[PDB]
Amino acid sequence: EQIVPFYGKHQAGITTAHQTYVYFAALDVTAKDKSDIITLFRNWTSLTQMLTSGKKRNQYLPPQDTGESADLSPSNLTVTFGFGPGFFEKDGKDRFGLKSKKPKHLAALPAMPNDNLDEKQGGGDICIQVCADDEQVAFHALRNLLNQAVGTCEVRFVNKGFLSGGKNGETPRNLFGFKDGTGNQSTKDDTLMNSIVWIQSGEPDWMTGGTYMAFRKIKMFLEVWDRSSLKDQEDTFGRRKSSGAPFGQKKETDPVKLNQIPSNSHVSLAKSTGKQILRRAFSYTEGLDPKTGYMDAGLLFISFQKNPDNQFIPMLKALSAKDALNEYTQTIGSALYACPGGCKKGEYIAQRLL
Amino acid sequence: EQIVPFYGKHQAGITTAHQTYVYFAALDVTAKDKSDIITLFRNWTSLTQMLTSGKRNQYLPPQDTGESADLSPSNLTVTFGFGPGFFEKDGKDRFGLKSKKPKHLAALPAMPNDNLDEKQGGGDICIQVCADDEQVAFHALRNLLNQAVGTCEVRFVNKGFLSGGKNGETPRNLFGFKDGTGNQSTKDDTLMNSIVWIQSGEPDWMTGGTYMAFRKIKMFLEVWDRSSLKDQEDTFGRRKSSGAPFGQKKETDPVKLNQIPSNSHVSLAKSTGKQILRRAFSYTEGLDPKTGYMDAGLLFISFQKNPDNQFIPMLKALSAKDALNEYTQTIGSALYACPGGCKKGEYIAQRLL
Ligand code: HEM
Ligand code: HEM
Repeated sequence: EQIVPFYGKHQAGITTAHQTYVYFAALDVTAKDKSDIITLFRNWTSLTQMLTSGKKRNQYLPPQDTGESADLSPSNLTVTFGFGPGFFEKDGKDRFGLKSKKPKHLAALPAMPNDNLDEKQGGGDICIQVCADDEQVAFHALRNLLNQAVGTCEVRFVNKGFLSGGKNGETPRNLFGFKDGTGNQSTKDDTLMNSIVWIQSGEPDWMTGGTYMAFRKIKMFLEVWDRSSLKDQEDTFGRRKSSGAPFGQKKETDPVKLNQIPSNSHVSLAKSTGKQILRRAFSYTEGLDPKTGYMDAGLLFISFQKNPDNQFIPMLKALSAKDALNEYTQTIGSALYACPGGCKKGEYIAQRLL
Repeated sequence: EQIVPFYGKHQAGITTAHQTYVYFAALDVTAKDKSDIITLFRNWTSLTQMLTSGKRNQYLPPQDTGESADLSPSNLTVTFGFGPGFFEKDGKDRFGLKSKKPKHLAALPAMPNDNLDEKQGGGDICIQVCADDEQVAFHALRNLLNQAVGTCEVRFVNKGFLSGGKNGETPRNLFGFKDGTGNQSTKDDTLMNSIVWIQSGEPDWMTGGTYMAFRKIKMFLEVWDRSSLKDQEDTFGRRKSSGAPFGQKKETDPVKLNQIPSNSHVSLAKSTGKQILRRAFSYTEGLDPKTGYMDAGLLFISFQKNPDNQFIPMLKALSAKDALNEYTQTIGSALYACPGGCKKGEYIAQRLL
């Protein structure tokens, strides 16, 4: 029962229970003909469906499967696809006749204070989010999906993350030791998810049942953070580190009292925007940082909103300019993708290409 | 019941059951006084014992970074070793330990198909953090590395994974082959004492210890995935799906050497007549600049009581004629001497006194 359904009204991996491991990849389409892209997505639909279920010769041919996931369980594997702005208009030229179908809010995220964006660390035409409760299962799924795109796409970047939840179900803690996700509404609340995440109208029909996905690769200066006092740490966020409770409250789930937390507190500024998003982030570590000599670690920030201009960008502007966490963080990758709606069993992903 | 004992006759993490995740780090000692190193090892012993088992001033930084608070120890083990530079660095013996150097501790010989990065191998101290949860393991490494600031400088930090079968099958590496069939059973004390554990002939601090070989081997996943199934099985000498040697039925059947290729990986290794305890992990590190492909490979880690007799012969054989050379390139190399176990009232490598 470790299988997450692939076909559905929405794509899996958004309101799906947060897995432990993620591989996050972005592709740039190198094919000139649109029919190559339809071929891509057709084989991706077939492969993803095989990978997300338990579906398991000519010795002179390559094996159709790389093989490292053979004895493993699906471990709640989900794969989520999205389109960046470059898929519809690249350098002003709309190369596949899709400019008339561009999502209404799909564009590069605005530059923000404290940005240190690496251009090849964000963007892309296609993004693939592979989530699973086992890293080998997840890398295996991404590896075999990327192999299908050779000749059609060029891999732009590949990110890799983790986020462990509590043994008794406690909110998972990020690399600063604070629980991450209390502020999210319940993914089992259909009304709120339809109000925060899922699109019903106002978009091209392929976005119905879809959403927007924001990606920010945020470096976390662990060495500076670990020298900061516990009180300094609790004051940057506005919650007690151990319990995850707001200031002046008892438990994690008590409501936030804004007049009880600092003005430049992370939670204060975000909740003060009046907007909500669905945060589904993962932590990352990447060895040492050259010239820095410290652990290169941080957060792969991923959130889903039906209107990023109303829900995400106001929060980004607020946090970018005034935020105690900026003292310990620097965003180095940025991207916004449009996720199509779900895939019915007889169709292929994003079948608006026809 | 997810706890691996830290105190013992040997260090944990060598013959201990292979966990899923590893963080592998190497440090260079920047401290000039040997007593700063003794302090470091004491606090490392104290912290490690708290970390590997289950375990107040808001104005001070937290003594624990906290991200593992709600997690199980998940068989966390931490294993320590010393590189050659700890005993003699640039001709200088910096801590009066040259008279205590292990007999077989030295940099590994340069090999054909080597492409070594100097800062991807070597080091004076190595720390191996293994656990069945990556967050648990990184947390253990993070807080151990925090205690070394001002005493050591971190040389490199590697990060790996290796998942075993849902029903206990041998874990498969990123080439899809079962990896570990050839190791003796780590529950055979007689075999482990003959392959891994040191009994005599070494300084007393190595009694119950071993040597640890580290080879960071890049795996050209893109070349391998385009190769025929015949190329893949012929490079190893075992069937990919079953893990069986050629002309044999099951994975654990003995290898028939006259039925696998001469330059086969299993042929060359088995032909040395030597054995080691292989405890490796797979790694992935994003894309490779200039290559544009997945940067992945194997963190080769193995334990031998005599690297000059057991490991170096196998390296020479494989370096020259291994069919795996077509899909792999070693980019990091290191050999560490791991001290023996730690009794409850002592600290790691207490021979420093
Ligand atoms: C390294 C980067 C970040 C870290 C470590 C971090 C951590 C946290 C923590 C500990 C909380 C409080 C617990 C919770 O509500 O889950 C929180 C809340 C929140 N964060 Fe972040 N966060 C980061 C980046 C961001 C970014 C980039 C955004 C938006 C652009 C964002 C939006 C929010 C929101 C909306 C909340 C909930 C506010 C509420 O309670 O109503 N976070 N974050
Ligand atoms: C990317 C690098 C490597 C890969 C993918 C790899 C993989 C494998 C595989 C699939 C086997 C057969 C199953 C088994 O016996 O466990 C094997 C056997 C073995 N390999 Fe490796 N290996 C690599 C590097 C090395 C290195 C660097 C050494 C030694 C310097 C080594 C020594 C051995 C030994 C001793 C055996 C068992 C021989 C026997 O069957 O008696 N391997 N390896």
